[PDB]
Amino acid sequence: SATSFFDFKVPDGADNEVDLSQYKGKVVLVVNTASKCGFTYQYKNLESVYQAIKKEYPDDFVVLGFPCNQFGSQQKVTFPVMGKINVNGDDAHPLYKWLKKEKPGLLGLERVKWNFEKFLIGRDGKVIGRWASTTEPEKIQDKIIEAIKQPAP
Amino acid sequence: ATSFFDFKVPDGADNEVDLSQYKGKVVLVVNTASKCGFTYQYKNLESVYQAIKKEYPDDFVVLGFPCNQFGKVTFPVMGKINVNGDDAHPLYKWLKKEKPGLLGLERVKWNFEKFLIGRDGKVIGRWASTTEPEKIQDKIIEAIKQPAP
Repeated sequence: SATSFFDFKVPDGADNEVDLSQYKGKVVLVVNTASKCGFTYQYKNLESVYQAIKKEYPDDFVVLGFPCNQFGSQQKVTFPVMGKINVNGDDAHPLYKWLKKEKPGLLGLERVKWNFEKFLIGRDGKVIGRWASTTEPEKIQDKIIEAIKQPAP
Repeated sequence: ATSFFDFKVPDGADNEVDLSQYKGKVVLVVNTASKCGFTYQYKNLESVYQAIKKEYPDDFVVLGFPCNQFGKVTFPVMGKINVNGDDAHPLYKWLKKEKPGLLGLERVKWNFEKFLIGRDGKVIGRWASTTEPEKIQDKIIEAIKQPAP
């Protein structure tokens, strides 16, 4: 809908508002992280893909983690981790309402199923990829690097 | 003791399958849809299977049992069986009374109810069709770190 990812604003951890246009023209991987601890091997893998591509392409690529408490039933990272948000429901942060419409999940299902679904933002700000929690960040790596070799508009 | 691993079941070609061939492994049992057009649940399950499969290759088996009583993956799919009634396969008669449903109700209510078997062959968990496979990974990986009897 002619909107671009870099049109959005989000809260960082300190509940201060971050403007996503500060990342304009970069490749962004958006991931909803667990509010609760105990997912060390997925933080490790996302920290690992982020160190890798940081070496090859410094400043080309940012990972934004967004904590989410919505996936629980009744591990150090260096990429920016943001304020806590809802990814689902009518209360979902406007950013995630856009991400979900722009790139529906499997069979068109728009809801995020679990923690650690990933969206890939190209330099132009369109969603170029969505991967389930079961996909390993290392399989996005070649899609990231293709987004990086692409010029911004 | 009667263990999950004592049972035989029919495979797709209705050959005898002995569950003993999986003895000492962690097994998730899911009654699958008969008719076509339930693709969300198959791909979702396969997706959790390929995951655990890469973390712990060979520890974890998903077993799908088609069932017509209600209304492409890599894990084994078995012969068609009845899950409820007097006509239920012995394995589901067993699984049901071992791990009853929400308020003691033992029948399977819809497609894709999931039973988790520990390395000791006893049922450690039961989830209905409303629960996502991604929510089960915790209890599967916990059972995999557990040693067999």
